[PDB]
Amino acid sequence: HMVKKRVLLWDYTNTRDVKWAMDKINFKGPLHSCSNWNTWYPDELKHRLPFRPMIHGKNNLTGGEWQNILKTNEEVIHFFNEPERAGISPEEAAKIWNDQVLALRTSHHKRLVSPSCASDPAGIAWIKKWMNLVAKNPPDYLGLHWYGTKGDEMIRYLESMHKEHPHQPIIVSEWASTSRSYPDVLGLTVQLANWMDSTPWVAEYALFGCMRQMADDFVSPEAQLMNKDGSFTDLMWKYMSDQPMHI
Ligand SMILES: OC[C@H]1O[C@@H](O[C@@H]2[C@@H](O)[C@H](O[C@@H]3[C@@H](O)[C@H](O)O[C@H](CO)[C@H]3O)O[C@H](CO)[C@H]2O)[C@H](O)[C@@H](O)[C@@H]1O
Ligand SMILES: OC[C@H]1O[C@@H](O[C@@H]2[C@@H](O)[C@H](O)O[C@H](CO)[C@H]2O)[C@H](O)[C@@H](O)[C@@H]1O
Repeated sequence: HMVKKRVLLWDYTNTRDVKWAMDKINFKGPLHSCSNWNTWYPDELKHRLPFRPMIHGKNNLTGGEWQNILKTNEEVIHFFNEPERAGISPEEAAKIWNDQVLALRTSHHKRLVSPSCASDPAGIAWIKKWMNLVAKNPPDYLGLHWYGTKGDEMIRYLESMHKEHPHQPIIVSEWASTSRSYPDVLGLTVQLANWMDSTPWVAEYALFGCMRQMADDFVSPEAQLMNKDGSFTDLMWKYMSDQPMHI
């Protein structure tokens, strides 16, 4: 049976500039859901996959941003994106969770993803502290990011975080190879897709790079899932079409 755990990360620049690109997505392959780092829904999706709204940061707790979260028909909602790098302490995020976000479960019966921190000591320590602070009202999923060049190290990290936090499944809300060598990008992507596909405690995983411009200097141009014209790279085709993935 077709294993369907792959998330379509749909950056708002796609919605802003190249809506039409969504209609070129393959929906008959292992794509299973969609997120866009925002509270609001990408209309061009036309409900062809479940959407996970995100409470990205403190700017998304009030006004029309919070109204989008309160009114959504979608089942799963992400909390803060890399809060350890936006000056949000574990204690401050635990308070906002109890006072405001938890109601989305107790009252609106949504499932909640923990904040997704970076795979560095600062991030590992942040999520360790926050999960302890809200242990009496834990999240439904543990949200993880991972960027690097060695697939064996991402596997060891997921296995490591699953042992440290064994009470819920893991969502990899962002991951990618940062290698500038395309064979090493393709090799890691294929390895981790197939490994996570056959690992029950990984609910879903979200490959980064489906946008026209480079996000920053950190991510690899060889790992891009969209060309500058808005067409899809061969890596994107394989991601959304092939199960198992192959090089
Ligand atoms: O700051 C730029 C960029 O950083 C991203 O986080 C990275 C981590 O992905 C990276 O992870 C390392 C792995 O690549 C490596 O294989 O293993 C080590 C541990 O042995 C990991 O730490 O670590 C660096 C810190 O040196 C982080 O910068 C963020 O997710 C991203 O948002 C940001 O753009
Ligand atoms: O096989 C998993 C690992 O793949 C590595 O890339 C390989 C390259 O080093 C080599 O040159 O080519 C093969 C395919 O011909 C690649 O698979 C990645 O660099 C690793 O991160 C990954 O774990």
